[PDB]
Amino acid sequence: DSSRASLTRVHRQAYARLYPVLLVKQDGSTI
Amino acid sequence: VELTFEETERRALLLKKWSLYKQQERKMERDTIRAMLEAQQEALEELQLESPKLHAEAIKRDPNLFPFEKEGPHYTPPIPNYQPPEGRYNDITKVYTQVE
Amino acid sequence: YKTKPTHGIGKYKHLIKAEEPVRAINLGTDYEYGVLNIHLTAYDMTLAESYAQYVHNLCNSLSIKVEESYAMPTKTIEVLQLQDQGSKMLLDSVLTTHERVVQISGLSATFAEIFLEIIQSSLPEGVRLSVKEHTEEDFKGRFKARPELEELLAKLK
Amino acid sequence: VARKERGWRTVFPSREFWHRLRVIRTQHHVEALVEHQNGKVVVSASTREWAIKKHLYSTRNVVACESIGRVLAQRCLEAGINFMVYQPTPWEAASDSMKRLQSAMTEGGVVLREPQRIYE
Amino acid sequence: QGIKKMEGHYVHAGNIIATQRHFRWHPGAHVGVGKNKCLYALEEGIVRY
Amino acid sequence: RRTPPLGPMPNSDIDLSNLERLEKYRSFDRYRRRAEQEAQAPHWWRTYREYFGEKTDPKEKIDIGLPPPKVSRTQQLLERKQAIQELRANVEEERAARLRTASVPLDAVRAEWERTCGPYHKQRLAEYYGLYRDLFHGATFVPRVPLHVAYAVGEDDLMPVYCGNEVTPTEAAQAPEVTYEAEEGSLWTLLLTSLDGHLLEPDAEYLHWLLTNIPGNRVAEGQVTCPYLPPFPARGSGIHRLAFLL
Amino acid sequence: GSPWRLLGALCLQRPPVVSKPLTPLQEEMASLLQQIEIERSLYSDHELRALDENQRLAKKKADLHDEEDEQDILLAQDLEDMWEQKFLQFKLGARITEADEKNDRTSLNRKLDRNLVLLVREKFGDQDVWILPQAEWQPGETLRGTAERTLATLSENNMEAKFLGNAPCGHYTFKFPQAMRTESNLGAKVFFFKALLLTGDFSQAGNKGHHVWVTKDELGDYLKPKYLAQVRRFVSDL
RNA sequence: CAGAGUGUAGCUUAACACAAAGCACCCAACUUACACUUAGGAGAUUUCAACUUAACUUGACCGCUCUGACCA
Ligand SMILES: [K+]
Repeated sequence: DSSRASLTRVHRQAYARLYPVLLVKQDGSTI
Repeated sequence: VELTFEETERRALLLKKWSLYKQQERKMERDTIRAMLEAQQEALEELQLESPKLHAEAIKRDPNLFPFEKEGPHYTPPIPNYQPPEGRYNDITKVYTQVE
Repeated sequence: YKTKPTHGIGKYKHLIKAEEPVRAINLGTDYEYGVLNIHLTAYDMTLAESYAQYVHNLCNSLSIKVEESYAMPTKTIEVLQLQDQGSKMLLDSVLTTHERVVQISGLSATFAEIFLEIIQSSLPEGVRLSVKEHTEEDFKGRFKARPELEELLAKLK
Repeated sequence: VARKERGWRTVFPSREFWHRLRVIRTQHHVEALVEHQNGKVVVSASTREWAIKKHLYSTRNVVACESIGRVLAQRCLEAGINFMVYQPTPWEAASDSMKRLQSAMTEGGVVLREPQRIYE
Repeated sequence: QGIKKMEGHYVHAGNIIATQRHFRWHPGAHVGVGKNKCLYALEEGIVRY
Repeated sequence: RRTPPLGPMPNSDIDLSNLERLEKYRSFDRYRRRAEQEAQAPHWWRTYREYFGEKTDPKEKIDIGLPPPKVSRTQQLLERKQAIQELRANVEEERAARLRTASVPLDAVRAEWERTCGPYHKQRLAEYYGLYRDLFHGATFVPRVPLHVAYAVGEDDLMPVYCGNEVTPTEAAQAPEVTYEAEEGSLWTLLLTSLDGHLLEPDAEYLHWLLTNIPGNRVAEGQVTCPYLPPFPARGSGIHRLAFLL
Repeated sequence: GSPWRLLGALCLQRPPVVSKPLTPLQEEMASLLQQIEIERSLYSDHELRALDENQRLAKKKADLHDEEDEQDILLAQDLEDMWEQKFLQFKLGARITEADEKNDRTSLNRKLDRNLVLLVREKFGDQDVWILPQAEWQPGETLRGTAERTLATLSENNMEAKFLGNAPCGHYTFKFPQAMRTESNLGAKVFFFKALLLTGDFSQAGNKGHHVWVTKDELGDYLKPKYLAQVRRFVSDL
C-alpha cells in the first residue's frame, strides 16, 4: 500500500513550518 | 507550550499501538515475499523437469527490464476534461562551479 | 610457536577484508545484475527521504548489498502563470524537486521480479521510482562543473 | 589480605576483585549476578523467577532493572556480601537502567567498590 | 629482547618475564605490564603460557 | 618443522570464500557474548582454567537430601499466565511502569522466593561457603525445609541468621529461637557446629548445640543431647563459620 | 515430444490508480505527526508577516505614524481567505467512480485504489471456465515469449504491458478428466508470468462475456478451487 | 474426499526445575541513511483423556507436508 512509508514528519532540527497542499497536475490528478 | 499530562499520556499510548500495527505490516509484507519466492522457485523446479532448455532461458537476466520507471499513485484520478491554466516553468537552480 | 600444534591460533587477518585507500562499476553476470541505481524523485522532501529509508531497510532484510545511499542536488523550479485578461506571466509558486538514490548491487536475475513488485507497491503518492543501471556519467553528475577545464579544453578542440 | 588476581591489563574486564556484580540483559528478562573471581555465583536475582515476575508489569524495562537491584541488595546482605566491583561498558554505564540498578544496590547497603588489599 | 623466564620457571615478584617491542605475549594473572610492554611477575610462582 | 593440530582449530568453521556475504558482529556486545562462550568450552591446548580453576571431582556430588516436591507444571503455568494478564490489564500498572514509579514489595518477594527458588539458592550459597565440602565431604543436599534461627538481642530486637550474615559472639550468648514448619508426629534433630573454631585439630569441629527427637517444631521439648555453648572464635584467627543443620 | 502439454499464462495486472484510504489508527498517527511537526518547527514567512501585520496595525492605533505600510494593503489572513475561495471552487476527481456503483467488472475505471487482475473466459470441452489469458508454447520461442504472444491474440486489445523478468511466478498442473486422456496427451502445465498494464484497454466491440478485471479478494468467484490456490500465491494484495 | 508422515511464536537437539528460554523481529530518538547504542513493543506449546505426571509418552481431535482420487 502507498501508506507503507507515507506517514512522516520533517526530520530536521531547524526548519520552517510547512503546510499541506494539493498539487493539481496538468491532467487533473492531485497529490 | 508544555503538554498536559493527559496529552502526553495519550501520545505515549498511541505510539505503543503504532509499534504493534507496524509489526503486523512487516509480517504481511514478509509473508508475501516468502509466498512469491516459494511459488517462483517451485515453478522453476517444475520447468526444469519438463524442459531443461526452457529453464536455462528462464533463469537468465532480461536486458530490457531496466530502466524500470513507475510513478506513485495519485490522490484523486485524472479529470477527463480539465483545462490547466497557461503558464511557464523557469528553472532557477543554482549552478555550483569548482574553481582552484 | 611454529613447531607446536597450536601454531596460528592467533591468526585473524584472513577473517577481515583487506583495506585499500574512483570505484570500478561491476557489470552483472548472466544470472545477476550489476550495480543498480534506484532513484526516488518527489516534490516533497519527506516522502522521498522516507521511501529511500524504506528501500534501504528492505534491502537489508533481503540481504541485498547497498553500495551507497546518497541524495542528488535539489532542483528549484519557478511556476509562472498567465494572469487573467493579461499577457504578463506572474510568479505563482516555487516547487522544489528532491531526489534520493539507493545504490544496490548483486541483485539476482530471478529475484529481480519479486524485488521490483514490492518496491513499487509501497511507493507513496507523488513519488516517482526509476531503477537504472549505474554508469560513470551518473557518478560524474554529482560533482561541480569545472569552467576552467572547459575553457582550456575548448582551446584544444 | 587475600590475593586479588592482578594483571590482564590488555584485555577486558579486569580480574582484580574478590566479588563482582554482573548484570545480564536479554530480550525478555533482566538478571543480576554476584560471583566470586573463581567463577562461582554467590547470589542472584532474575526476572525469570516467579517471586519477582509476579509483581512486575514488564520484566524488560527500567523498573525491572531497579527492582532487580533492590532484591539483589537484600540477598547480598543475607549472604554476607557487603562489597563488590561493577564493570560496565561505556554505553551500559551511561544507560538509565544501570544507573537506577546501581542506586538500588547502594541504597540497599551494598558498596560497589572493594577495599584495597593489605600487603603490609 | 625476548622471554627471560620460560614455561615452568620459578619467578620472584618483580622478575621480568619477557621484553618485547610489540605485544607478542600478553599479561595474564599475576603478571604486570611495564610502560614499554615489559612483562613482569607480580607474585612468586611458576610461569605458565 | 610443523606439527598438525591435535583437534579442531579456532575459526575453522568460518567459510572464507563468502567473506563479504557473511554476517559480522557489528557490536562489541555481540562479540563479547560469543567470546565468553568460547572461553568456557573445553580445549585441547593449555588454558588458564587448567592451572587456576579448582579441580572438581569428575563424579557428580551425591545427593543426600529430601526428595524434590512434585508440582503440576501445566496447572502451575496456567495460573501464572492468568496472573500476568490481570496485572497487565490494570491501567494504573502501565502508567507506573511507563513513568518509572512502580516498585516491587520486597517482603512478598522473599516469602515467594523462600517457597520456590530459596532452597536452590541456599544450596548454591552453602556450596560456595564450603559447608558441603567440610560437613559432608562433598555430598550436597537441597535445604528444602526453611529454617529460621534468630538470636534475641535485648527485649525488643532479634538478630536473624540467614546464610553467612555476620553475628557477633555477644549477640549469640544465649541459645537462639528456632522455628521451622513441621507436621505433627514428625521428629527432627538440630545441631550447631563451628567448622573453623577447633583449636587443636584442623579437620575437627566443635559441637556447640545438639537437640534430638524434637517433636514437631517444638524445639523446647527436644532432648538436650549437648547443652548450648556460645561461639568463641579466637582473637586474630579470622572469621569462623557456624552452621545449623536440621 | 512429452506427454504434458506446455502452456504459458499471463498475469496482467493494473496497479492502483489512487492511494489507499488511511485506516483509523493511521489517521490518528497522521494527525499526531502533523501536530508534532508544527510544534517543533520555526515560524514560517507567512506566520511572521501575519504577526508583523497585526503588530503594525496596533502601532497605527497607538500612534498616527504611517510608515507607508505598502505590504499592509493585503493582510496575511486576507490572502488566506482568497486562497480558500479558489479551493472551494475546484471540484476534485471522484476516487469512487461510476463503475464502482454500477459494479461493471469489465472496466479499468472501477476500484481505483486496489490492484486488478485480468481474467478471460475460455471454453474447454463444451464448458466455460475463467482463466488467466494463456497461449500454447511453440518451438523456437522462450516460455515468456509465449506470454508476450497472449496479448496479440486478445480480441481488439490496445494495451502495452511491461514484463518483469523471464522466470515464471507460478504453475498449475492438471490432468484431463478422462475425456481425451491418452499417453500422448496426459494433461497440461501452465506457467504464469506477471506483467504491468502501462497504458491501454480493450475496444468497445466486445466487453462483457470476454474478460473481467477483479481484485484478489473477489478472485475466487471466477476461478476454480485448485486453480485459485495456485493463483493466490503470486498475486499480492499488499 | 482417501493413504502416510507431521506438531513450541520465525529458527533451535531451549526447557533438570527453580522456569515456557536464547536469538531473530517491530516502533521511537541518534544517524544523509545504514550500523551501533538508549528507551519501548508483540508474541507460541492444536485440543482433551490416560502414575493427575508428560511442550516431551500413548490414544483420539485439529492444523500442516507429501502421495493418489477429483480436475480444463
Ligand atoms: K581451627
